[PDB]
Amino acid sequence: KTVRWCAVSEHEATKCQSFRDHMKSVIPSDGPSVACVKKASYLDCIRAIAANEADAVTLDAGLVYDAYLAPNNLKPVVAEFYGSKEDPQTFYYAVAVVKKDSGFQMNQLRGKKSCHTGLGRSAGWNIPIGLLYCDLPEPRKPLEKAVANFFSGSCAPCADGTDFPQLCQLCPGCGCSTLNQYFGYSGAFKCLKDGAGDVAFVKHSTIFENLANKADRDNYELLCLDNTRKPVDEYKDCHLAQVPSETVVARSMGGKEDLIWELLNQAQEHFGKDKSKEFQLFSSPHGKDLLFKDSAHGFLKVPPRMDAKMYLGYEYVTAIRNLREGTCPEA
Ligand SMILES: [Fe+3]
Repeated sequence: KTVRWCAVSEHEATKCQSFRDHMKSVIPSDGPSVACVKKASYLDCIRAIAANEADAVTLDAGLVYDAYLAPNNLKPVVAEFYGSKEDPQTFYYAVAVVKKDSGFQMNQLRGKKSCHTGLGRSAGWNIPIGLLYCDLPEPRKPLEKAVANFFSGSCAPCADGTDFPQLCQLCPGCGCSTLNQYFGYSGAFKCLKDGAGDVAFVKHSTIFENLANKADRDNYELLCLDNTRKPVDEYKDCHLAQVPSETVVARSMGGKEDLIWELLNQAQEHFGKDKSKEFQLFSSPHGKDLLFKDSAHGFLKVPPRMDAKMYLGYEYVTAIRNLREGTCPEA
């Protein structure tokens, strides 16, 4: 009863190893176990699982779309939840963080340098670019090029740096792993902090995860859709959108989902939020959001009938779909 977890590169690899070793000490020998398979990007993890080389990997809802597509055909099986065990949230808010006093508003993002969690991810890409692409007087709608031209240099992890070097200007190569310091929610944040980009498309918990003190966080703001700015504390009324939970995907058939649930259930039971000091499934000295998001507080089993589209919902799938085809209101 072994679940082959897909770690994306070194840090994740290291956490996966500790995840395997610590589970071995709390799970009876006849229980689920963790086998660590290391890959270079989430995409490879998707391909590996589809090829029956790995069994599970956690993906942002946006990337759940990709995993679904044939010949992958993966499905969401266990979702992460946030907030607290006492008030679980299977969603989060996409926010546009900026430094206080940088002056620009949402409508003045053109020519700025942007930091994205990753190409095709909910908060760092789908939401912001979605609300942006069609308003573009410019019909360079094959997205990447249009975005590369809209902003004056960015970091969009997993974007093809060869065709669009503009998209990797802030993080040369657009590394698609935590080895790239500007990867993910917190990487995109560092990109802003360091002053490499003017804005960071991340989530409502991101700043709180990186800045322990209100005084420092006070030097940042959120860009609201009505072209005004709000304090990072007020994301409820200043966020770009509410997006679905990141989730663990598996093969639609022979995915070992049940075994996956067990592993993760028992895992949260022993090393969930604030359970143990010897191991934390939701944090690591090796980095942020390795394997699972630090903001997650546990997991929820996805209903058996749910395929990726039912999970993402009609509007999001349609949006992602139009996004990738540049389908815009009118034509
Ligand atoms: Fe996300």
